[PDB]
Amino acid sequence: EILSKKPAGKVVVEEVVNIMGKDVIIGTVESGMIGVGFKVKGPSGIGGIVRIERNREKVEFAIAGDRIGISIEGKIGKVKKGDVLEIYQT
Ligand SMILES: [Cl-]
Ligand SMILES: [Cl-]
Repeated sequence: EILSKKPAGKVVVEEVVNIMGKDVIIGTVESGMIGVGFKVKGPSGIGGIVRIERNREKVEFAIAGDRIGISIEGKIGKVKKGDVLEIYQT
């Protein structure tokens, strides 16, 4: 469940791949910011950010303009290239 009203950040999806059951999203933070543990509001589900990578490095958070890879726990539904995902700190 998402307990906040406004997103901490938004991510535009560049590529989506499913690998051994987990959704990995490649994309760029469009605004605000995201951190490990934040929640992803998808089309039909809410996911948790479990890991973020930027330039092949593990990072705890990312901000607008960062291009990143994201691992999500939870089934969030069908995400496609071009989707903009809302990310909530709680
Ligand atoms: Cl592209
Ligand atoms: Cl921005």
